[PDB]
Amino acid sequence: YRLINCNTSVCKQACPKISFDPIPIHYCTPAGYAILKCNEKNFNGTGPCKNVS
Amino acid sequence: AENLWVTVYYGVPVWKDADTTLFCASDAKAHETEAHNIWATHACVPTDPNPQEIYMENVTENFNMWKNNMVEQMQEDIISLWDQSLKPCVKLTPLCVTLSCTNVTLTNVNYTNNFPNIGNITDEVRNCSFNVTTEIRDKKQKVYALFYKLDIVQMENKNSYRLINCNTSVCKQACPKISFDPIPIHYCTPAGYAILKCNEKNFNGTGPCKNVSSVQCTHGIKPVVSTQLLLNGSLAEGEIIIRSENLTNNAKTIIVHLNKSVEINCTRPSNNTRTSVTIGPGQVFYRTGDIIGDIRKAYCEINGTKWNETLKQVVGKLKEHFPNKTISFQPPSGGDLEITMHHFNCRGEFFYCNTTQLFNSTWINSTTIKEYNDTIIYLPCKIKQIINMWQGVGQCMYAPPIRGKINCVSNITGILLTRDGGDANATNDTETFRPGGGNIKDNWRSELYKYKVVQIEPLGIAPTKCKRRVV
Amino acid sequence: NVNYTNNFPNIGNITDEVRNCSFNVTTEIRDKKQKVYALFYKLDIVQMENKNS
Amino acid sequence: DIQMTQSPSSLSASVGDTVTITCQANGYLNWYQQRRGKAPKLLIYDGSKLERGVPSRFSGRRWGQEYNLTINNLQPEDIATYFCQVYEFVVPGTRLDL
Amino acid sequence: QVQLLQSGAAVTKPGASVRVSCEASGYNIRDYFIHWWRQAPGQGLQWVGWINPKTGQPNNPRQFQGRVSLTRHASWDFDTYSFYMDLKALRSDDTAVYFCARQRSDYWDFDVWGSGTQVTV
Amino acid sequence: AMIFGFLGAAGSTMGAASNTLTVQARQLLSGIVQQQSNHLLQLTVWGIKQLQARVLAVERYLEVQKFLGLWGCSGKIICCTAVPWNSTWSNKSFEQIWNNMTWIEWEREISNYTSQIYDILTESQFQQDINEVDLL
Amino acid sequence: AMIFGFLGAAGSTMGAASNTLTVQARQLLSGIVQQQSNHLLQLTVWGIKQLQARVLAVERYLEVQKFLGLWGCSGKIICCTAVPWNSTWSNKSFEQIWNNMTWIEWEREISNYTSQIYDILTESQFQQDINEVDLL
Ligand SMILES: *[C@@H]1O[C@H](CO)[C@@H](O[C@@H]2O[C@H](CO)[C@@H](O[C@@H]3O[C@H](CO[C@H]4O[C@H](CO[C@H]5O[C@H](CO)[C@@H](O)[C@H](O)[C@@H]5O)[C@@H](O)[C@H](O[C@H]5O[C@H](CO)[C@@H](O)[C@H](O)[C@@H]5O)[C@@H]4O)[C@@H](O)[C@H](O[C@H]4O[C@H](CO)[C@@H](O)[C@H](O)[C@@H]4O[C@H]4O[C@H](CO)[C@@H](O)[C@H](O)[C@@H]4O[C@H]4O[C@H](CO)[C@@H](O)[C@H](O)[C@@H]4O)[C@@H]3O)[C@H](O)[C@H]2NC(C)=O)[C@H](O)[C@H]1NC(C)=O
Ligand SMILES: *[C@@H]1O[C@H](CO)[C@@H](O[C@@H]2O[C@H](CO)[C@@H](O[C@@H]3O[C@H](CO[C@H]4O[C@H](CO[C@H]5O[C@H](CO)[C@@H](O)[C@H](O)[C@@H]5O)[C@@H](O)[C@H](O[C@H]5O[C@H](CO)[C@@H](O)[C@H](O)[C@@H]5O)[C@@H]4O)[C@@H](O)[C@H](O[C@H]4O[C@H](CO)[C@@H](O)[C@H](O)[C@@H]4O)[C@@H]3O)[C@H](O)[C@H]2NC(C)=O)[C@H](O)[C@H]1NC(C)=O
Ligand SMILES: *[C@@H]1O[C@H](CO)[C@@H](O[C@@H]2O[C@H](CO)[C@@H](O[C@@H]3O[C@H](CO[C@H]4O[C@H](CO[C@H]5O[C@H](CO)[C@@H](O)[C@H](O)[C@@H]5O)[C@@H](O)[C@H](O[C@H]5O[C@H](CO)[C@@H](O)[C@H](O)[C@@H]5O)[C@@H]4O)[C@@H](O)[C@H](O[C@H]4O[C@H](CO)[C@@H](O)[C@H](O)[C@@H]4O)[C@@H]3O)[C@H](O)[C@H]2NC(C)=O)[C@H](O)[C@H]1NC(C)=O
Ligand SMILES: *[C@@H]1O[C@H](CO)[C@@H](O[C@@H]2O[C@H](CO)[C@@H](O[C@@H]3O[C@H](CO[C@H]4O[C@H](CO[C@H]5O[C@H](CO)[C@@H](O)[C@H](O)[C@@H]5O)[C@@H](O)[C@H](O[C@H]5O[C@H](CO)[C@@H](O)[C@H](O)[C@@H]5O)[C@@H]4O)[C@@H](O)[C@H](O[C@H]4O[C@H](CO)[C@@H](O)[C@H](O)[C@@H]4O)[C@@H]3O)[C@H](O)[C@H]2NC(C)=O)[C@H](O)[C@H]1NC(C)=O
Ligand SMILES: *[C@@H]1O[C@H](CO)[C@@H](O[C@@H]2O[C@H](CO)[C@@H](O[C@@H]3O[C@H](CO[C@H]4O[C@H](CO)[C@@H](O)[C@H](O)[C@@H]4O)[C@@H](O)[C@H](O[C@H]4O[C@H](CO)[C@@H](O)[C@H](O)[C@@H]4O)[C@@H]3O)[C@H](O)[C@H]2NC(C)=O)[C@H](O)[C@H]1NC(C)=O
Ligand SMILES: *[C@@H]1O[C@H](CO)[C@@H](O[C@@H]2O[C@H](CO)[C@@H](O)[C@H](O)[C@H]2NC(C)=O)[C@H](O)[C@H]1NC(C)=O
Ligand SMILES: *[C@@H]1O[C@H](CO)[C@@H](O[C@@H]2O[C@H](CO)[C@@H](O)[C@H](O)[C@H]2NC(C)=O)[C@H](O)[C@H]1NC(C)=O
Ligand SMILES: *[C@@H]1O[C@H](CO)[C@@H](O[C@@H]2O[C@H](CO)[C@@H](O)[C@H](O)[C@H]2NC(C)=O)[C@H](O)[C@H]1NC(C)=O
Ligand SMILES: *[C@@H]1O[C@H](CO)[C@@H](O)[C@H](O)[C@H]1NC(C)=O
Ligand SMILES: *[C@@H]1O[C@H](CO)[C@@H](O)[C@H](O)[C@H]1NC(C)=O
Ligand SMILES: *[C@@H]1O[C@H](CO)[C@@H](O)[C@H](O)[C@H]1NC(C)=O
Ligand SMILES: *[C@@H]1O[C@H](CO)[C@@H](O)[C@H](O)[C@H]1NC(C)=O
Ligand SMILES: *[C@@H]1O[C@H](CO)[C@@H](O)[C@H](O)[C@H]1NC(C)=O
Ligand SMILES: *[C@@H]1O[C@H](CO)[C@@H](O)[C@H](O)[C@H]1NC(C)=O
Ligand SMILES: *[C@@H]1O[C@H](CO)[C@@H](O)[C@H](O)[C@H]1NC(C)=O
Ligand SMILES: *[C@@H]1O[C@H](CO)[C@@H](O)[C@H](O)[C@H]1NC(C)=O
Ligand SMILES: *[C@@H]1O[C@H](CO)[C@@H](O)[C@H](O)[C@H]1NC(C)=O
Ligand SMILES: *[C@@H]1O[C@H](CO)[C@@H](O)[C@H](O)[C@H]1NC(C)=O
Repeated sequence: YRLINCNTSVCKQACPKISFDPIPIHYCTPAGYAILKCNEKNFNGTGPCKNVS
Repeated sequence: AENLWVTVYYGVPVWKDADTTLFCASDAKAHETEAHNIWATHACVPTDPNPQEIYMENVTENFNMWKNNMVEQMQEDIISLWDQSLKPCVKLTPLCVTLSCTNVTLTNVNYTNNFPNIGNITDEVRNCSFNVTTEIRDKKQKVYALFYKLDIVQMENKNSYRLINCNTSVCKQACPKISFDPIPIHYCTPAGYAILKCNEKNFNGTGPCKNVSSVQCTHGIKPVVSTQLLLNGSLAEGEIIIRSENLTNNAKTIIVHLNKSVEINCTRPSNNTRTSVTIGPGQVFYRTGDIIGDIRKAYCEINGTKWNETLKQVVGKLKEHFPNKTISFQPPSGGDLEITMHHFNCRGEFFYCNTTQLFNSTWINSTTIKEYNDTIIYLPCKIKQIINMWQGVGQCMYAPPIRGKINCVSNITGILLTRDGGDANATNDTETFRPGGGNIKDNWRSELYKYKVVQIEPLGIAPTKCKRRVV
Repeated sequence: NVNYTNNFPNIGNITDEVRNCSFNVTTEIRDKKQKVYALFYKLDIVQMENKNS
Repeated sequence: DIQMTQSPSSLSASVGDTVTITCQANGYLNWYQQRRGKAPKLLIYDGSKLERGVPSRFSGRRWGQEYNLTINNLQPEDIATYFCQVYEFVVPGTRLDL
Repeated sequence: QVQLLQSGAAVTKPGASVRVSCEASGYNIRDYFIHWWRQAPGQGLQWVGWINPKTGQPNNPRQFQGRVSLTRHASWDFDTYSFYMDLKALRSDDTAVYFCARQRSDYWDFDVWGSGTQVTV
Repeated sequence: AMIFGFLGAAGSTMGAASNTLTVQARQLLSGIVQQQSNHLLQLTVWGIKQLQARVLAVERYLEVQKFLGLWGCSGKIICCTAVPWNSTWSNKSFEQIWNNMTWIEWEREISNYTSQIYDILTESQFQQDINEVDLL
Repeated sequence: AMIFGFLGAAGSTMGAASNTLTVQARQLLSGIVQQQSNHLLQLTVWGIKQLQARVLAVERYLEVQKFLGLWGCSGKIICCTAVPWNSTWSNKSFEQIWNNMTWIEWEREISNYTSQIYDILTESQFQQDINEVDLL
């Protein structure tokens, strides 16, 4: 047999101390920019949102 | 008088000589091709649709190339871009093994397919077989490839060869999606700096320029790389200019700049096939499996009459700086292959053309006009795959073969010459100039000779009669 | 050599502080091996087994 | 096209004297001294600048198409042949003796 | 320091060839031209030519055309260089001492010279 | 009379060049360097040269603005001061400056005293604020 | 009376320290960090530290200039305001402040009300502009 990856690319072994737990991330803007949030409960992807914050 | 007070003026038109960081700007039309060009990558900001060039009338500025920092900056960027584009590519360490090469055998008829009878690639390539590693480390396979004799050096035990680079450095294989096409680059300044431009038609490198104008970005500059002749450049406006740091010092290269372009037409008539083997996990090596169909040496076509004229006007300008001496041109006296042969690029195939018919003549006095009819000059050229263009400074590269036939048509805009010294024999009314010299920096002094970076000083102090009103 | 201590101090000599070691390395060609030698300080080499190795 | 000529071929300056040797040159000029069958060494380059290492005894100056090499406080070890050099043109020089 | 080690003297016959070697070790060799000088016995120096160490491009007068061949060999890491000079056809006139010199700046300042190699026929 | 471009009046005398101050002042911080820039894209060879061009364009603007604030000339194209002219920096008369000299020629003439003048200008504005606090 | 260096009057009372304001103010943006810095040279260990030092110097300068603009004190060393002093931030008399305290001691005493005072100063300047638009 052989490992599957050996004809596509080399693979690195994840370092033992590295943790895969997803912890929350907040994406924040610089000063002079802002983020608008749509507060409509039943809002599909597109169109005007009348409850912006 | 007593009525004069210090007044502060903002926005004054004053500048000083300065050095700064110039960023890139390229046209969008050449963009959005997804060809991943080496030089003017996606990082360049879009160029200004409406560039502004302001003529400053009563202004005389001292320009000095050979001391321009725009040239040194462009050298760092050109080398830096070359190295990073090759970083993700595939190393060719497994190919430093023993090669057992033999004469190539081919099957075709192809009776020269055309007028030129330079020769055929047989006796210019070798059929070499060697052992590499399959994707599995502990399995070895025997493969073959066609290598140019310039890329292999025999070590001992005749019929046993090796790649030239294997005792100097490891060479990466140019990634297939990378494009070598030089597209123009505009060098721009940050706000608070400016570029002065000399608009004199007949202006040598140094001295006052009486027709300065102000710009914000240089015109599109191609990073085209060549050794003996500048190609695809910008023609002179007034007439042929002979520019040299000191024409007396023979250690300094002479840059000739043409006002009339001369076409050079280079083609690779052969028909190579690109085949790939696997030399390791995720590593694939592209090689010339076979050359079937047309087999002929690569060549370049020059119109004979045009070169005579372009070589005749130049000696006219040379005779001004060397009044009572006869001018003759001779082929280079030695050096590396990049110096003794015209090196350039075409669709990723790197050529080395002889150019001895172009630079073998003597112009004694021009006593009488000599007339001859039109002829085409055919310059034999060689192809190389192991590429070291930065004088052993950058990363070595291996150029995979290009499928099919190759043709390139480019302009000749200048010549780099090197006068040779002497005491008694050289003073016998004769001056020999040989092509090539200098370095790749001179390939860009010919473009950035008219520019100068300055810093703006918008704060001015003057005496006026206006006094600040105290409360 | 002779070099009769060349000076007042008589601390000793490097002999018994270095070893003469020989090994196989690769030449510029990967599939060719050459035998070379070098002098190493005893602090830089640790014995593994099979004395004199 | 470099024109140069060293008029003094040889001279017999005594010990402790100051002697000047003149060389005309249409370009950059450098000064070398060479012992009997030895490698010349650089004393003055450009006609006025002192090399790092030569004592302050040696000095030269320029005016027009003429340069001077001056050796004040001559020493018995300052006997050699002196060159005025342009890019690739060199004259035989001048020899010192007591 | 900076040093240009030469080779020993050589004795040859008319019509033979010679190989004078100069070795530079203690600086950035690639950034300075190396010139070769010829000094016949009882005469002044003569200029043979310069070689560009970066590219190996030589330059010789009309007198030494087709006879002198200046070449250089560079170490793997460019720490040290070897500069060679070859004379193809020799006569009695070629008896001299050959120096390798290191041009320093645009003044053509040869601050460093080799010891000298006595070539006789 | 026609409007000039950037530095189009560099060769004209002061009397005529001072009518085009807003042309040079309007281009001190804004340029194409602040565009979107069409293997981290901001660590490439020109990803860095653009970043250091943006910081350079800002320090050049703030360097001039720092002095305007100290001298009390913020928000003015031409600002008058209370510092008498010292006839050691230059003793030329009105016609010998505003009708015979260019801004480049003049700034070189007084180049030795700009630093001294800058300190005097700053100190003068300080006295005005001192004299105002203990006056109201 | 002698001229002081940078922060040379940190230990003197306010009445004597306020005569050296231009010494500290003249060194806020300008320094040797903007030199030419004598393997990408701008990515080395000490090429990055110089870069972020240049950005640090700018932000510190703009952090003070932001307030001067809001309060209407642009281009002033000492700027008088229309905000009455509130005897809850501090009730010390003239002699207990300008003849008995250093600027460090004082700014620590009112440290709890600096944020409150900053908001009032901005609001005061806003009212002046409102009262001017509907007065002319
Ligand atoms: C001085 O200046 C002069 C003038 O500027 C320079 O001369 C010019 O140089 C440029 C570039 O070197 C030339 O452009 C190239 O032209 C060739 C040939 O075009 C002909 O063939 C096209 C079809 O190609 C197919 O057949 C040929 C055989 O004929 C075969 O060899 C080839 O592999 C392919 O199989 C025809 O389409 C074309 O007709 C028309 O095509 C366009 C419409 O489609 C039309 O707009 C054109 O005007 C033309 O009229 C013509 O008959 C092109 O093949 C080549 O195309 C490459 O580059 C462009 C971008 O420029 C890109 O969009 C293409 O996709 C292609 O890119 C491939 O190669 C790149 C490496 O070079 C690589 O990076 C790309 O990713 C891509 O490779 C990928 O795909 C291929 C399969 O396509 C795959 O095999 C790869 O593995 C990879 O996955 C250029 O357009 C000029 O022709 C030439 N002008 C003159 C007058 O000579 C001169 O070089 C300068 N000198 C110096 C020293 O600087
Ligand atoms: C390639 O490299 C070569 C080699 O470096 C270089 O050659 C230089 O060429 C320039 C221009 O051709 C030369 O500059 C000129 O020098 C002239 C001579 O200068 C010397 O003599 C001065 C006095 O001469 C007067 O008196 C004599 C008799 O005594 C009389 O014959 C003369 O005609 C003349 O009337 C002397 O003052 C001068 O000393 C100055 O310079 C030195 C060194 O620079 C300095 O150390 C001194 O302190 C002093 O400043 C020197 O000894 C000179 O006449 C000529 O002057 C013209 O220009 C000035 C403005 O600069 C005008 O005011 C004047 O009226 C003249 O019009 C000019 O200065 C230079 O000397 C050459 N260098 C060498 C080493 O030979 C090439 O230029 C290079 N080529 C390129 C393209 O770069
Ligand atoms: C590059 O450098 C050059 C040279 O350094 C520089 O050229 C100067 O440009 C300035 C422009 O700013 C010129 O100054 C202007 O000159 C105008 C013409 O003046 C002459 O003509 C006057 C009468 O003309 C009237 O009538 C004729 C018909 O006869 C008609 O065609 C005209 O249009 C016009 O209606 C005349 O009175 C005047 O005399 C003045 O000058 C002399 C000598 O200098 C002096 O002795 C007098 O006492 C008198 O002052 C002259 O003969 C002129 O109209 C114009 O005036 C307007 O502007 C001034 C600004 O203060 C106002 O006060 C005035 O009321 C007008 O509105 C102005 O004076 C100057 O003459 C040029 N210099 C030369 C040598 O040609 C370029 O500008 C530079 N360019 C750059 C890009 O840097
Ligand atoms: C470190 O800390 C120390 C201590 O905290 C600090 O020392 C203080 O420094 C300040 C300087 O700013 C001193 O204040 C000055 O004091 C000067 C001297 O005042 C005394 O002498 C006066 C008479 O002197 C005259 O006559 C004599 C001959 O007799 C002659 O030599 C003198 O040169 C001078 O001509 C006298 O009138 C004065 O009395 C005052 O003070 C007492 C008590 O404080 C008070 O009761 C009085 O009512 C009167 O106010 C005192 O006895 C003084 O000349 C000087 O005045 C000038 O400046 C003021 C500023 O407002 C002007 O109004 C005035 O017109 C003058 O131009 C000023 O007052 C202070 O005395 C020091 N404190 C101590 C304890 O020594 C250091 O500065 C600190 N250093 C740093 C770097 O932080
Ligand atoms: C990496 O590998 C390359 C290739 O192997 C090395 O470059 C070669 O190095 C060898 C060893 O120095 C050179 O061998 C020399 O050959 C000379 C004759 O060849 C000349 O003529 C041929 C004609 O085709 C040319 O191609 C060639 O370039 C030469 O110009 C010899 O003369 C040299 O000296 C020997 O002979 C003379 C007598 O002639 C004796 O007096 C000497 O003592 C000596 O025995 C020398 O043998 C070879 O020329 C080099 N080739 C190239 C293309 O450079 C690199 O040096 C190597 N790099 C590293 C870091 O190891
Ligand atoms: C280069 O040499 C190789 C041998 O290593 C040739 O490959 C063989 O050629 C023979 C002759 O036609 C065939 O019978 C074999 O099938 C080929 N493959 C192998 C693995 O032996 C190759 O043809 C040669 N190429 C050229 C252009 O001469
Ligand atoms: C290119 O420059 C050359 C000069 O180097 C020009 O040739 C000159 O042309 C004029 C006009 O016919 C003649 O009077 C001169 O005698 C020519 N000079 C020489 C040295 O022959 C040529 O005309 C220019 N060409 C273009 C297109 O501008
Ligand atoms: C460059 O040279 C090639 C060949 O030397 C030229 O190709 C010829 O083009 C004509 C069309 O005008 C054809 O009829 C020929 O058959 C082509 N020759 C070959 C060998 O294919 C090409 O035209 C030249 N380029 C320029 C711009 O003139
Ligand atoms: C979202 O819902 C509204 C309300 O029905 C509708 O008009 C709109 O088309 C919807 N948009 C999409 C993208 O479905
Ligand atoms: C350029 O040309 C001018 C005009 O002849 C001349 O004075 C100057 O010396 C030249 N400069 C150079 C570097 O050749
Ligand atoms: C050239 O090589 C290709 C690839 O092997 C082949 O298909 C073609 O027939 C050959 N001849 C010509 C004229 O293209
Ligand atoms: C002119 O061109 C012909 C070939 O077309 C060439 O033989 C001749 O040498 C050229 N003229 C001169 C003066 O060399
Ligand atoms: C060339 O030399 C002759 C004398 O042989 C002379 O008359 C002529 O002026 C010289 N040419 C120039 C351009 O000086
Ligand atoms: C060509 O060059 C050779 C030397 O390389 C020279 O002897 C000859 O005169 C030149 N001209 C011709 C027509 O061969
Ligand atoms: C040039 O003309 C001559 C006639 O004298 C002729 O013999 C020759 O073949 C012609 N050559 C060319 C290239 O036209
Ligand atoms: C330089 O030497 C000449 C030789 O004649 C002499 O006349 C001149 O005075 C010397 N220059 C000096 C001493 O400055
Ligand atoms: C003018 O400046 C000089 C120093 O440049 C100074 O000595 C002189 O006192 C100043 N004039 C006045 C009136 O202050
Ligand atoms: C003074 O400040 C306190 C809070 O710090 C506030 O409650 C009080 O109202 C202020 N004084 C006046 C007169 O507004």
